[PDB]
Order: sequence, then structure tokens, then C-alpha cells
Amino acid sequence: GADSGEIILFSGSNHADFKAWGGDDWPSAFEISPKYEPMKLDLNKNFEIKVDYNGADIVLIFARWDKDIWAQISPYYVVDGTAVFTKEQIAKAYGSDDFSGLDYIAVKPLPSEEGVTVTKVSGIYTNG
Repeated sequence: GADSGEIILFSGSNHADFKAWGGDDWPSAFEISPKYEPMKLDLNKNFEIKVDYNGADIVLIFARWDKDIWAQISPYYVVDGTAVFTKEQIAKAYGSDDFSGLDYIAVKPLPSEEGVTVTKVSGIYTNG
């Protein structure tokens, strides 16, 4: 499997604060509702997603409401501020590698004092 990228999915500065569950909501530093917004990454291909962030530990979420799936994973690794999540890790947490009907993709901070800032989300095709 030969790689190609990156494909920029977000660039800018989004900050989210979050200190504990139980509350109003659990905000995202980046999120996409794929039935309503173009997803520039083909999830049927093999891929990984990279997130440049500063601050809180983060998780990546893929969710599908009607099947009650909430696949939540930590990065495989983080290096100099860039977290990487593989399609293998997301498929394992989701219970399938078939993301038809996906409703939600989000990068969320776990609890922290400072919150998280996300400055880039990208994809790399790692084959298909």
C-alpha cells in the first residue's frame, strides 16, 4: 500500500474547552456531519487522519445514530504535536470497515485545564 497526501480537511485555529462529563455538552474542536457536508476523504479507501493540536489529549469519534455506534479512539501515536489515527483503529472501534450511513466524525478534547486548539486536520490515502 503506497501513500499519497496530505489532503487538507481543516486548517485554521479552533479551540474547545472541556473539564468533565455530566454537563451541558462535550464540545468538538473539529466536526463533520457527512450527510450534510462534503467529506473530501474517501473512507472506502485505506487512510489515516492526522490532527495538529495543542493542549488536551484528544479523541476521534465516528458515529452512526440509527445503529447506536459511537466509535471513540485515541491516536495510535503523537509526534511533535501531530496525532495520527488509522482506518484500522477506527474500523475496530466502529465494528466494521464499512462506513456507509455514517452520521458524525469529530475530534473532541478529553478533560483538561487548558482545553485543546486544533490547527489542521488532514487525510492520507495509505492505499484503498
